[PDB]
Amino acid sequence: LKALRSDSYVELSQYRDQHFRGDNEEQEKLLKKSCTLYVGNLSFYTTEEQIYELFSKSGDIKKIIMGLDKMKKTACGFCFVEYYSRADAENAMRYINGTRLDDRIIRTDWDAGFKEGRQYG
Amino acid sequence: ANETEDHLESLICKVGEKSACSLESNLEGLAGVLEADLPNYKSKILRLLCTVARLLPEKLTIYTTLVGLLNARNYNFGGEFVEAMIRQLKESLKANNYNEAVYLVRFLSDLVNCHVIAAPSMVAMFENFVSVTQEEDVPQVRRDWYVYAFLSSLPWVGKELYEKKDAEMDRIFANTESYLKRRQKTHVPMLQVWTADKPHPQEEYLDCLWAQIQKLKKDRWQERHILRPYLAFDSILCEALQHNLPPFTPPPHTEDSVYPMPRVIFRMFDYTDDPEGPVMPGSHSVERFVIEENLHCIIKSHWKERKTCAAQLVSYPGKNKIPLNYHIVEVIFAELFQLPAPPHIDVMYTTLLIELCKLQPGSLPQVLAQATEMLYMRLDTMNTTCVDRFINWFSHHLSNFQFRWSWEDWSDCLSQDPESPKPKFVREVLEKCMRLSYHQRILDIVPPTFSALCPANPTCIYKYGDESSNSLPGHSVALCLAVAFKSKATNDEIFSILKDVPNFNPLKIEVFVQTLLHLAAKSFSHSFSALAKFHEVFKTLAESDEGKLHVLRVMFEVWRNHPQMIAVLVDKMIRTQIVDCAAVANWIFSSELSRDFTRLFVWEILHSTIRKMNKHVLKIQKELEEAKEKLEEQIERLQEKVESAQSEQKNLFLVIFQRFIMILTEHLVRCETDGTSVLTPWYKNCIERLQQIFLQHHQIIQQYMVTLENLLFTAELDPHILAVFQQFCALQA
Repeated sequence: LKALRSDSYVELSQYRDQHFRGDNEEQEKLLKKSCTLYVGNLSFYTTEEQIYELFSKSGDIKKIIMGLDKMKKTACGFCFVEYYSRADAENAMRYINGTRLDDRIIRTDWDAGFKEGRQYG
Repeated sequence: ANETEDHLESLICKVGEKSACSLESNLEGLAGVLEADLPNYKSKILRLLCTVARLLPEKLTIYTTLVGLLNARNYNFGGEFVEAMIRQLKESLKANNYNEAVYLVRFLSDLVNCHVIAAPSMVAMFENFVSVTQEEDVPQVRRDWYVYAFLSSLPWVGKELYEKKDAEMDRIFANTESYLKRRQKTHVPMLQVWTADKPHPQEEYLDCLWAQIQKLKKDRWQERHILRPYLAFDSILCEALQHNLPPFTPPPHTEDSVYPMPRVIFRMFDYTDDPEGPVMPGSHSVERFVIEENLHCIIKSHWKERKTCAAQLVSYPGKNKIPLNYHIVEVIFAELFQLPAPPHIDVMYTTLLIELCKLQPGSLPQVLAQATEMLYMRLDTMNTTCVDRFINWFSHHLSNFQFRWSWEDWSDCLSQDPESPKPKFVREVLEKCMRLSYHQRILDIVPPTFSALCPANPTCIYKYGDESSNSLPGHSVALCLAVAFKSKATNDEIFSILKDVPNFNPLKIEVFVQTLLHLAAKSFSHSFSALAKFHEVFKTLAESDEGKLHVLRVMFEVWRNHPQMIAVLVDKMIRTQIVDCAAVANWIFSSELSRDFTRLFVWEILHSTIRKMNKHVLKIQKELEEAKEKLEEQIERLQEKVESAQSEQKNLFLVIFQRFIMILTEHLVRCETDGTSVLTPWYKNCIERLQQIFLQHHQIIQQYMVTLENLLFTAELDPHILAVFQQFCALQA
């Protein structure tokens, strides 16, 4: 009910004083009601099995879509993690974002949703 | 135009928060500010100070003082504040927010040393708080609390609270002394972290607090840690004129009242652990209770933000210099191990600690490594539930720190029985680290002599593969299916091959699962979509509970060298209804899994299976709760679905237990006929696990009292078992 209500880590805007890549809530609407996080900067040899273990400590996962190369068709350096409810999603965003995976700092962000063709660099 | 409502809420908080000036000035300054703003509308500054009174305990004394200075400037304010407080407290109890309610009581109490409430006025109600222990046919939990709410305030309000009613606070003492000794302690064993009375006894909360009040009484109610902002305000505070708390009669127990479950104090530190540096309060001293109560409260507030939480913790008010690092850590593990469940989510602690290490590189590290060692060393008497959490924590912790550990310090386990805790630990630990990386990486980080306890490799077991054992039935069916899958065969094209199989069909299943898991063994992605594509085949083969069991049997026979896989499959298998909860139950309690029955993953699954069942019920409860709030033959459909959603949920626990008693009484009568020791490493796990079920899913279970009590756990049942049920009952009694 005060300033302890704050959730800097789950805050949904990363207020980039930049021009246009998120201005209308026709999208934004989906962001704050999403359960799928965009995980970027993974190790080229990071496996699906590994991500599963890590992101499950913050709640049950639905599906992990490994990032591929539109050309070479292999680990491009990212992936998408869809949880079953926002609850678990916020946690991973609260406690997993910024931690290490395969000996490196992984940065996670909120994603409107996974569409086919989004797994190609 | 509420710019004034925003600035206020800010100025209110800004005082408790650190500053570049004395806390006194900030309070004094804030005084005229708020006073100057009373005519210029009160209502806000009222509903504001009340909030800080509940949601900001760690800052207690500071805000009681603020309210003081206001009293000694506006009598009529304190009178409408205290009028608010009780009313708030009157709403808290009805909603059953007893954890919160104790914060008020602790506030009001302090107000007494702030010249706001009459010294006696508070004992008046405190008498009523103790007087509930005289009420008939009411859960001990209710009694324990009101006594808690009292005793706990006393480290604050008691110093000056004994200059009076010491005639009654000798009565209320003896009245609380009698009830304290006349209280059943059935719970303690099911709530202890360790069972070892050495080196640190795990004492009941109320049985420990009483020992902290006594040390206070005999010290003339003199403490040395709670900061009194009103020490330099006595001069302005005296002429202030106190108020009277009208008669308070504690809301009567109703079949709609929920009271905090009993708790057992976590103790793993004393002043000797840290020799050089400040002296840690004693286990029975009040200071300790104070710091711990406040630290638990610091994370209670800023848990959502690990980064800030660190600072708020490292920069604690600590009147007399204490060894914060050990207190911080001790409070974290205290929460992480809090039986039944921790106050927050396990992963949170892992990350927080990491943050702490970043904030204070020079101190926190060394401690943690010292705490790990200790936790390990005491492992033997540790309760399994906590162990898992321990195993879960460290591995994760290691994964963020290049898996760097001086293992040779635990070289003592290599010379112990594999079924023994210490070695079992390192095992389950490494096993988990692998999943956080890959089996090879682990072999390079451990010493040569530890290679033995290293993880098995994730090798798939294809019964009908390069096996020259052609003497096995349906050998060709699998080979034909093999090529079938590779050529992009469909369900009907798979049924065809399967129709030509000899014998629900034990063999027809075996040759299916085995074959599909082998070509989909590469990744988790394949195995799933595979289960999905030929889903119709699966659902056709396993249409019986015997078949649903078998699937899992073969599957295990295939992936018994890859748990994470076994886990992920069972999960997705039930979510797509290829297998149900009941089956996974009889499977977890099957003879094929006896050699692994004590390994983590096992129960992990069992719980996954349960949660998914638990979530299912709740969902259909909300879909029906939303439906009614409005063609509607949907409600009929849902209502009927809830019935079935629970029925299966009941059966589940009914099974997990019936089977649990089966494998227990089986061991109890065995060590009785042979005369062998009951305390076997396997008995430890098995029995405590049965306890873990009662502990994590207590909320739900209470719903089958009519069944558990009179049917599944009756007299005839061996006392070692029944014990845990009667223990479980101690939580809500």
